[PDB]
Amino acid sequence: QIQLVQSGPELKKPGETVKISCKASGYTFTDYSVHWVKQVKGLKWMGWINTETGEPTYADDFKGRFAFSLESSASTAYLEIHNLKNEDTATYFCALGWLHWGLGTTLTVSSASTKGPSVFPLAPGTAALGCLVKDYFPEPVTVSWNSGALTSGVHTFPAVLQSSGLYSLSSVVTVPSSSLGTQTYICNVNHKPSNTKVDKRVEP
Amino acid sequence: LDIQLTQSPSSLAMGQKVTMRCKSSQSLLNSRNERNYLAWYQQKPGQSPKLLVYFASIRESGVPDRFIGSGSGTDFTLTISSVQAEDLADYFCLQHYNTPWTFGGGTKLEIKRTVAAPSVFIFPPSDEQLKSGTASVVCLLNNFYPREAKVQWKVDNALQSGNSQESVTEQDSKDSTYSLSSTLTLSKADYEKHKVYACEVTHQGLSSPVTKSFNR
Amino acid sequence: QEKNEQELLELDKWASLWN
Repeated sequence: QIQLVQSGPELKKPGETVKISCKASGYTFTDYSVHWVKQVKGLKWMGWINTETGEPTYADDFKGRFAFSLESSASTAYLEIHNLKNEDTATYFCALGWLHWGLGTTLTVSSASTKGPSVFPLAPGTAALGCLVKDYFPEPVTVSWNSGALTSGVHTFPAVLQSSGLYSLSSVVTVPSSSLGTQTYICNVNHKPSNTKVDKRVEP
Repeated sequence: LDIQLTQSPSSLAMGQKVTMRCKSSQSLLNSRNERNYLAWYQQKPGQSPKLLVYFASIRESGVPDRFIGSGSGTDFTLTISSVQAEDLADYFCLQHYNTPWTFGGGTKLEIKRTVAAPSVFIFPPSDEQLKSGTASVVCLLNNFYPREAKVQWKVDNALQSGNSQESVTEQDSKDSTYSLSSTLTLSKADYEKHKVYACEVTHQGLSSPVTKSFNR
Repeated sequence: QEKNEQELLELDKWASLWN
């Protein structure tokens, strides 16, 4: 009967400030501490707020830029982060102590502007082929092959954040060498944040 | 005086019984109420942690009884009596005895299968990307098991460090294998200073390293 | 009896969560 509802995904630029909320229900809000946890790839405890006195308590690595606050009458807790940094990129959870975790709020901090990917071919018994989906922002990108018709032996990799600050990923697939002359292979790439769609025919 | 938790193994492979452990650097036993301040959670990608067991050995309501926590003081275990497909996930322990709260490194539950060598492919940069002043070389390691794998880039037989990124898929829905891409990124200017491009793969299913290469 | 024990367990649970 306990629920913790958190605010939606955030996309911020370095130096800005973000405010994340955690709305509690099903219990006496002011009796139990709310904790905050950061997950990037492991979990980092950020501290807790006393829901009775309002007093916040910060873990060592979270001292200067982080503020825990409340609206007790509204059964809501807040995490405010100022002077945002790239490495603030993460999922943030509020928790009712150890008993119950919020759904989490993903925060992405980047100076990058929205940009569609360039799509390059990975040419060409078994042959491998694929599409390199390079330099896009923000996530996500989705890839299919032959409009969803080909899924066997298709591997679409999780994106990596490059040195440039832009994402890149690849999608690959293995086929018989024999079919290369006769079968058509097209990767369908969708990056909705830029309304970019690309169909890239992949040839030997 | 931050409490340390060491969780093992980092991964295990299952409908049999599995065990994961958590060792605390300090006792988590509260003399006052005799409870151990340690909880176990399950968490699946994109999702938030779900409490399985609290006070070391108490199952949370509704949690299937195939899940069993035990232990006291500094030694704790989580057992899954009989692994189901819905139980494939990450699991971690949490100590809430003292602040700062601290977490185990996690244990990932995957499906066991036979050893499978990876098939290896190397991909030169397309001519179109070269037009734009950067070259991406791709090495694919396809459908292998187990997940552990080593990739090394060699340009003109020189060993490459710091200039590649790897990415890996989750266990394949059909054959329980893994795939892995490694991508070497450099300026067309540095690219065009060299001739032979190779990636060296090391894997349990391979009696010795496999190399794939090409030259401009 | 075992009802006391279960009630106790919930009280310990929530006590551990108190400000």
